[PDB]
Amino acid sequence: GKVLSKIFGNKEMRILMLGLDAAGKTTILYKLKLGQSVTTIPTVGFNVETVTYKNVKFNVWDVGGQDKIRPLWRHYYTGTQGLIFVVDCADRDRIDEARQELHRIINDREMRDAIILIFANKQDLPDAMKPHEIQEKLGLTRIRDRNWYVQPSCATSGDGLYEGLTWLTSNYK
Ligand SMILES: Nc1nc2c(ncn2[C@@H]2O[C@H](COP(=O)(O)OP(=O)(O)O)[C@@H](O)[C@H]2O)c(=O)[nH]1
Ligand SMILES: [N+]
Repeated sequence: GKVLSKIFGNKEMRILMLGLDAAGKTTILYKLKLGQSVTTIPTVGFNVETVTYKNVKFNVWDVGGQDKIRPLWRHYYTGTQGLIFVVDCADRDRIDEARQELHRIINDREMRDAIILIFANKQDLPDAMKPHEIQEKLGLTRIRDRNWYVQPSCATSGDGLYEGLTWLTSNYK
């Protein structure tokens, strides 16, 4: 509200918020009070949520699906200026799949200039990977071509969310 109003203002931005299922995307939106959305289903089993806030638009969907739906993802790339990629830091077994999904998205032709915010989510859970190991595990340390940042978060209690969004808004072009 007053916080979102100060961070976003009347700024115009097109943002994707992606991550594997269970990473914490729905919780992040509920915590920011972005309770309403519009669902589109471009093919059975592929659900997209779109949230508008003033001159901001988010598109949100789970990655990690069937390979055959990957062509449909690029319908959402044109004009996208910010990618928010949400990672469950307690799920050590799927970090390599999250790495491969991320690099698949940012290597698309139409995604060459989006900056990358990582939410390193679920920092409160037993033996969650820390921001600095997430940097290495997601292969970010080797990305020299663009600006990126890893924000530790606990989406259930709201920690790190406003800090992450302040990075994104201050760095987007
Ligand atoms: N402990 C903990 N659980 C979280 C956190 N964020 C999300 N969750 C839980 O993880 C599950 C998946 O979250 P959800 O928002 O549905 O993920 P989505 O599938 O990406 O939308 C739910 O049970 C959330 O409450 C967090 O930071 N800490
Ligand atoms: N979700």
